[PDB]
Amino acid sequence: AQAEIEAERKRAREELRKQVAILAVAGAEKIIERSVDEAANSDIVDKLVAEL
Amino acid sequence: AQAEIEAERKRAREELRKQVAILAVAGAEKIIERSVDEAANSDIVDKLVAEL
Amino acid sequence: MQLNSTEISELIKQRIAQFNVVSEAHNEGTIVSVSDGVIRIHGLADCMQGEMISLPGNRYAIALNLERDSVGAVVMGPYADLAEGMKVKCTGRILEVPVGRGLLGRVVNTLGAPIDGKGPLDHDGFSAVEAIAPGVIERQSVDQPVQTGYKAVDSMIPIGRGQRELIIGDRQTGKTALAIDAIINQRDSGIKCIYVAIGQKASTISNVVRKLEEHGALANTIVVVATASESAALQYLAPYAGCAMGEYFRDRGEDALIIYDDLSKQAVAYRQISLLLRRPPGREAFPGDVFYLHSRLLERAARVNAEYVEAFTKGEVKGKTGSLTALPIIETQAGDVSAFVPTNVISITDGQIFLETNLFNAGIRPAVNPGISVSRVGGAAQTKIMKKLSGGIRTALAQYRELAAFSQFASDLDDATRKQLDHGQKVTELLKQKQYAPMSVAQQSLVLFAAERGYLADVELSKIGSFEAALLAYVDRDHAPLMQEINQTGGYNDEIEGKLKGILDSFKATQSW
Amino acid sequence: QLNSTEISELIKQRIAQFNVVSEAHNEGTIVSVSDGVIRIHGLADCMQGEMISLPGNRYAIALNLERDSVGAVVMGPYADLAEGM
Amino acid sequence: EFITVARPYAKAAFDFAVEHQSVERWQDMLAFAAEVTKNEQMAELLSGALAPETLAESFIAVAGEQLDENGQNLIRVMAENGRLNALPDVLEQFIHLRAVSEATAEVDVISAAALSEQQLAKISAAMEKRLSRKVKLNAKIDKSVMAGVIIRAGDMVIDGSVRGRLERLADVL
Amino acid sequence: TGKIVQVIGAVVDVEFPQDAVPRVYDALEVQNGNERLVLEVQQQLGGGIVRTIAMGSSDGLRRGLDVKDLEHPIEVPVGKATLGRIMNVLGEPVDMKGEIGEEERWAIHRAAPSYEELSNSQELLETGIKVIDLMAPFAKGGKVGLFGGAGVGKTVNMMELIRNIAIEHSGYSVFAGVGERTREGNDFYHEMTDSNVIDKVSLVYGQMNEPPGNRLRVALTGLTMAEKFRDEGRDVLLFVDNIYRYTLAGTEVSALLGRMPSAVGYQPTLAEEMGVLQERITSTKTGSITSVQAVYVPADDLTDPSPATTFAHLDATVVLSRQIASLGIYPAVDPLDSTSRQLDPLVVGQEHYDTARGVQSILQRYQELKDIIAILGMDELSEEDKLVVARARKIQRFLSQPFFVAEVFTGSPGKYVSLKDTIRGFKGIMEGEYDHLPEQAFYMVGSIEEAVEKAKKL
Amino acid sequence: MATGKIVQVIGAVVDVEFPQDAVPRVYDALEVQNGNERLVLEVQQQLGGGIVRTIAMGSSDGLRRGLDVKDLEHPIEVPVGKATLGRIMNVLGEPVDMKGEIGEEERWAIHRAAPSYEELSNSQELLETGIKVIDLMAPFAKGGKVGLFGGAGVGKTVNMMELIRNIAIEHSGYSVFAGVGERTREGNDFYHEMTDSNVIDKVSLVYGQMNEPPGNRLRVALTGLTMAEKFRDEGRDVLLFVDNIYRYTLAGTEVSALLGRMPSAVGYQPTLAEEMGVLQERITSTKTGSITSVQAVYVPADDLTDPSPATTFAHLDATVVLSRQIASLGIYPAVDPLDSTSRQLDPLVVGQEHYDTARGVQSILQRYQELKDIIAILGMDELSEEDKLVVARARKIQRFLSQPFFVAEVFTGSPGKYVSLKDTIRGFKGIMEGEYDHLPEQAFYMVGSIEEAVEKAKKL
Ligand SMILES: Nc1ncnc2c1ncn2[C@@H]1O[C@H](COP(=O)(O)OP(=O)(O)OP(=O)(O)O)[C@@H](O)[C@H]1O
Ligand SMILES: Nc1ncnc2c1ncn2[C@@H]1O[C@H](COP(=O)(O)OP(=O)(O)O)[C@@H](O)[C@H]1O
Ligand SMILES: Nc1ncnc2c1ncn2[C@@H]1O[C@H](COP(=O)(O)OP(=O)(O)O)[C@@H](O)[C@H]1O
Ligand SMILES: [Mg+2]
Ligand SMILES: [Mg+2]
Repeated sequence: AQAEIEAERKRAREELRKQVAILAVAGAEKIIERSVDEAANSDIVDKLVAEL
Repeated sequence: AQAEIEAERKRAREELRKQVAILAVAGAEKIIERSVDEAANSDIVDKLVAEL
Repeated sequence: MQLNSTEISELIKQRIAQFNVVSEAHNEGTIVSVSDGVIRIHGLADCMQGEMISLPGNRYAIALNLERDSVGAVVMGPYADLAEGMKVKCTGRILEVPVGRGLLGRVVNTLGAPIDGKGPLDHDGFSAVEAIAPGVIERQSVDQPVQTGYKAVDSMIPIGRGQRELIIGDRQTGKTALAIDAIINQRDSGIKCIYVAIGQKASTISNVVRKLEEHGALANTIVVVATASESAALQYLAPYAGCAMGEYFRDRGEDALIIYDDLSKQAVAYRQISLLLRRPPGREAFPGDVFYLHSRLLERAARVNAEYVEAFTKGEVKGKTGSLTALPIIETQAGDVSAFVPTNVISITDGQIFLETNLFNAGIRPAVNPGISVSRVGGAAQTKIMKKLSGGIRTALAQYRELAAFSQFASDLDDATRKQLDHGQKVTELLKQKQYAPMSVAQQSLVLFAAERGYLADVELSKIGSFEAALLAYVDRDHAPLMQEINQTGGYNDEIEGKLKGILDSFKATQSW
Repeated sequence: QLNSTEISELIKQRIAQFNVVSEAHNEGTIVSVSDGVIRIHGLADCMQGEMISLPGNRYAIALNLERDSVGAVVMGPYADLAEGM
Repeated sequence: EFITVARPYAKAAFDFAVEHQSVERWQDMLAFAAEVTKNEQMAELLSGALAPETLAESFIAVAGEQLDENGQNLIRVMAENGRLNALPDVLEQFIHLRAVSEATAEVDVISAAALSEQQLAKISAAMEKRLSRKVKLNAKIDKSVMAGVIIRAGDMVIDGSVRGRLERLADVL
Repeated sequence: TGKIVQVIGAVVDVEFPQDAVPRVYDALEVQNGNERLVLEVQQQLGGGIVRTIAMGSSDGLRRGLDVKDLEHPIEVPVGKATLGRIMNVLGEPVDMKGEIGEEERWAIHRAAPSYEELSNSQELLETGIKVIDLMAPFAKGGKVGLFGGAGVGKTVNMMELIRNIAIEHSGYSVFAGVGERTREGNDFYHEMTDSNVIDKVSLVYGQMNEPPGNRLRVALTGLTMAEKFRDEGRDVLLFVDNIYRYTLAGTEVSALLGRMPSAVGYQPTLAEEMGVLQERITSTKTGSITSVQAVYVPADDLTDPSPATTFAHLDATVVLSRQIASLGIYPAVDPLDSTSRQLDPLVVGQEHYDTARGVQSILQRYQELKDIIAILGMDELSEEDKLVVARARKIQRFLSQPFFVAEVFTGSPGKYVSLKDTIRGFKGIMEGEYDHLPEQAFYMVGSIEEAVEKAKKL
Repeated sequence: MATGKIVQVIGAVVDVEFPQDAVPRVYDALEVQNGNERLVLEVQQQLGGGIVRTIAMGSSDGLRRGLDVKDLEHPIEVPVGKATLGRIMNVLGEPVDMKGEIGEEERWAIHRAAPSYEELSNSQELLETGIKVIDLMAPFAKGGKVGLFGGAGVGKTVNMMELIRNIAIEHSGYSVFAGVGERTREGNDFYHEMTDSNVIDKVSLVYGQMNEPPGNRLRVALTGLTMAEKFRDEGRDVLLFVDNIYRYTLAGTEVSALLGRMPSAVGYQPTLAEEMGVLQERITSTKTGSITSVQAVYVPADDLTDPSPATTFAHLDATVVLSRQIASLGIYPAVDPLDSTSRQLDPLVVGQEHYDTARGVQSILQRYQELKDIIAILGMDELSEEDKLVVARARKIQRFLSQPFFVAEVFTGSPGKYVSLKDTIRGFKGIMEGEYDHLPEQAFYMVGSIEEAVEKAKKL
């Protein structure tokens, strides 16, 4: 089970890298109600992607 | 042994949630500081003084 | 499988939704002093005594003094990184703890934060840590039994739902063993359990949790832990957190069992917090209110009548009576049951189980010393069968054990005292029991039957243990219906007495042992 | 740092005139009452061991003659007394 | 620290200043006394064990700015009690009792950038309703906060900054 | 009209205008949120400040709250209307029945009756307990006190005295629970209600859960009802559940009231706080109070300042010891320390007195031999010291007795032994007319005939 | 740039006043120029007004008021790792031998939190020391604390050297020796007795002795413990010796009195149990490695109820008692089997065979202890022959607990032996159950395993 879980962890992480960038935007647009564009952040979201 | 396996799964899921959770706020802060401006700042101060 | 990243993401997604950004006003102060875990705050003109003050980081302090121009508070955590000048925010909350049945199976800090790795709690709101127990008119006399696994205490020292029973003895005498065996035995009897560890070594707590999980009980327990390296304000406030988590069940018409691992170390941590505040000490340097400390804690382990449960729960629960049973543990230096803190607690609980080191070194385990140990609620808490078979057995042993003092040299009346000795001695050899091996009231009852009806006067002191093992295997094979009946009821009658005598004559006749 | 019966209106009296006239060294006013001990302000001519006379027919024994205070013990029920007498 | 031993003296000085409608003169007199307490040489004399009625007279000598009756009497009382070092706090609590008496307050407004002077007008109009007091404002700038504003009025604060929103979101998770 | 300015634990400081400062022991009031908190002032500090003790939970009090000055002390319902009902320290009803229909209310702080009004009585009171009314007989209208460590029998003995004196007594009775278990208060309330004597007993309860102010003033609240019944011309029973808690609650608060500690951390006013209470629990020419008080002694130390100062205020003092209970000898009374003002040849007759002193002499002679027996064994005693020892052990056994309120523990039925029937048994044991019986023939029996009858079964 | 100024000096306590916003945090280090040498102060408290109260890690003579004080932003930090083996250091991690600098690359702060609840090892191993008496009668838990209650003249330090040797050779662990408040004379000759036995390159020494100001004697144990933590992080199994834990308590009592805090139970500091726990809770077996500890304990007034022994025994697992007697009889190591105890002796942890073997030899010896009482008063031939067998087996058991150390060769000549646990269980089962009755008792003395006892009987 331990080796199974260590594989599952990568399987999950490599998908959650798609969700980090969505949550990072939704959280800001909740904090700053002037809803924001993706374009100006397209590079920042990429380092958020990478570092996970 | 079969309950130790489940405890390991819960613990791994929690650590993954923790990582995504803190990356979310770090990303939101960077997006915010890269996208805040006077037009929105004035609107935030207007909002809060309208209910101050 | 269950690493469903989709769920992990929607989880946070909901929080981003159910989050309110609107401004909110709060009251602020400044840290003016820091020393040995005590804080002095200037400002907070709106703080209230007993409040939680929120510090930088995710940390809290408890307001103890509202002086004329400053607030005195103790830090609930590592205090070293605080510094004069930091701002603190007054939360409008009196000291609170998460409560609910969703805590079952979690290992938790005294503030309710989960210290195991398994993520945040599911909990039914918060409860106040300092409360006043139900009044005199709300109680009900303790009636129902609480079964440990042990012949010695289930026969001599019965415990009832709603009782408080001090476990006291010297160090390394089996106190923790005798407590977590009681916790383990509730695995199936519908009593939720709570284990509070104050000032214990962290390795000991990890081993206790591992043994609780080994025997399946961990899914039914809450573990509240404040280790030896924790602040003195977390050790001192832990048992109140545990009691706050048990009162949740008590008040909803359910049953709980709570164990305070050391209330000597809680007293020592309170003595520390008190002397650091310059408060004059009394006997043995303990504060004046070291009695009130344990009194207002243990007085919450109660049983409450159905009207209190109805009124508390706004009429949702009818006709049930809740209870909270406490087993505080106290450590006595050199067998001295007459020191300021052991006596303060003997004066609060409804009895005590006294574990004697002389008996424990002589292989007699559990080392229940009769004569010093008693249950103040008495037999009212036992099952009908156990009440019948036991009789005054404990005073019989309490006599035999002093008779062994004078008979040590010589004896007159030297047959009746001879048979008295032989009987008491075989019974003591019969009461000793191995750790982690609980036995149901059916097994204890038929063993006490064998002991009382003279059915063991044949076999040697050397044979007792295998005799009992074979008897409990014989009746496991044959008479499982009668066991299923005595375990289901108080189960005493002349019919059952006959069935037991028949089992006994037959086993002794044809069985191996 | 703690006060010694320096209190608002007594201080204000001195603000008005520091060298208060020697109006009466014969009398004073109770400023404290607790556990059968009273602190008296004034009584510049009190002597140690002297009997001090209170309202009613009651007495006190001046035992502490300090810098701006007399500590005296009431010889009877004290709870009736009150500041300002 | 003399926060506690200053309260009686500030209260007495204020209750006296009111009876004589001289609050402003008393405030300036206290402000001068609390300054002479800070001089390098006088702070040396205040620590050494001189007799009170000698220390008080040497202190009086250094001030012709005190109305000879009522300010010097205050100095003499505080000297008799050994509390001349408390004057810097007597001044603060005198100002506080005054601000209370005249129903006045002073609000700090902290922001990532200076405000548009219409926001300030509405802020003052709002606070003069949150508080009965006529409110001054002291706008201050701090680029740690990055949007919104902090309003601090006494020990009350309204944490309107986005910095606060971020730190308060982080701890929900 | 006043403001709170400090809150230290249980004591609160309040500031009032200079002309309105409350008097000592007047009661104030504060709205502690959705609650009403009563404060009783203890000291008039200077400058309009006043220092008070909270009669309730102090948690949740802010500074600057507004407190209202009630201009009268704490006042409790009293008289016939308070009979069969449970009350707070504040005189509020704590059972779920309606209001107390009292006609009159009394302040709980009162002066003791004059020396002129006291009365003295030689009239002996009989109890079913061998050891008590042999070694320490007590009289109608006098004080009794049970001294003991933790868990030696001073509550069971008081319930037996209640059973043996209070049911067979016509006048009213009062029971004050001062800092003891609420379980026992509920048990006692239901025993009384189920035996239909509850309509003759008034109950005040300030148990150990409550904050210090309640435990501090509940004993005075009970004395006030006992005093009302006394002054009506009746004669009363007053049972106090543990009077030690009344001084312990004072020790807990003393340092916060700003008073220097005394010998073992006790308040400096210990003896006065204790005397001012116990001087008003007395019988008088207009009516009499008979009282039994349990007195906890901490750490079994009979020389601790609190028991030491309590001893002087009692007529009969019964001293319970752990070293006797551990032998299973109940009631665990120590007959070489129990004593009574009533044990005189003039009061109890020459035979009772002479038997009591003979018992004491034998038991003390036995104490003197316990060290030589410990070192050199019993065979080194002279032929008659062995006789002294055997009779001493027989007497030790015979002072044991079964109680009706201990059936729950031992199953054996209770016994009631009349005085005439016990001085005869002890005269017998001492004179030598029962040497044949074994020691265990005397353990846990009633009259002596039960011992000679028990010997037949060994 | 320095910012503080000394404002008070009273004995070892120094107060310094900083700018109102730059106040040091607790346990932060400061330094001042005490004339021609610098001095390090450790913050203990923050008083109001920017003042901070400290304790001097050195002699405070010559300190003026108004000296400038420099605020180092971090606690006392010491050098750690392989670089510190065979060196001697004081509290501040400065080389105190003359061999020059310490070539470490990493420095750690001595104040740290104990391992969290989920870092602790979810197992319970045993530490095979290779000594017969210890591994039979008082086994060590890996990551446990061991008391060592011997007096003087019995070989405590040669036992320590033997453990240091075995855990380095037969395992791959290093050792750390922390000298808390004991004689300098003993430290010099421990250094030499180790250097001339070639173990000095396997132990890291740190010393704060009786001549040191209180702060040094207080924090030296934490210095040693943090070096042992650095070794643990490498995955090794480490052994930490404390020269006297009682003096670690007494240094804290002195410091507490200096800070003016109210005294407690028998005069001790109010924070006795927490000061003890925050040390004893850092030496545990972790998922990566483990620190075992052997601590010499002195019991005041021979009272095991005194607060200091009572607090220490709450943490000890094993307990070995050395006895002058067992040494007089010529048996080394001079461990007493009847008072030595370990709470690892349970069937549920150590096994049933080892448990009942230890209990066997215990009962045999504690009967022999009184058969030899009879023999003294009534002579040998008074005994039943059921007893003349017990005496002859007890004498052989008593001999077989001796052992030759690799460190004792300089005395005994005989080569040192490392005896596995299995061998000891075999040997004592044998001797107890009457096997080997046919060979004389001196065939067991100082032999090693039993397979060597048979040979020594062959060539006898
Ligand atoms: N019924 C029993 N039979 C055999 N051994 C027992 C029994 N109960 C306890 N023990 C043993 O007693 C030892 C100590 O027990 P335990 O740790 O529960 O006591 P304790 O009082 O909690 O000790 P401490 O005070 O150090 O926590 C354990 O090693 C255990 O093996
Ligand atoms: N007469 C008695 N017979 C038998 N047991 C008794 C008797 N009196 C006291 N005991 C025992 O002593 C225990 C202590 O109870 P209690 O009298 O309530 O102590 P305390 O005086 O502290 O309340 C009782 O629960 C019972 O076990
Ligand atoms: N294992 C051993 N083999 C031989 N001799 C030993 C052994 N252990 C101790 N001794 C003897 O006992 C002495 C003890 O001296 P030392 O180690 O300095 O003891 P302590 O540290 O208690 O003063 C040794 O020098 C040696 O003479
Ligand atoms: Mg334990
Ligand atoms: Mg009692």
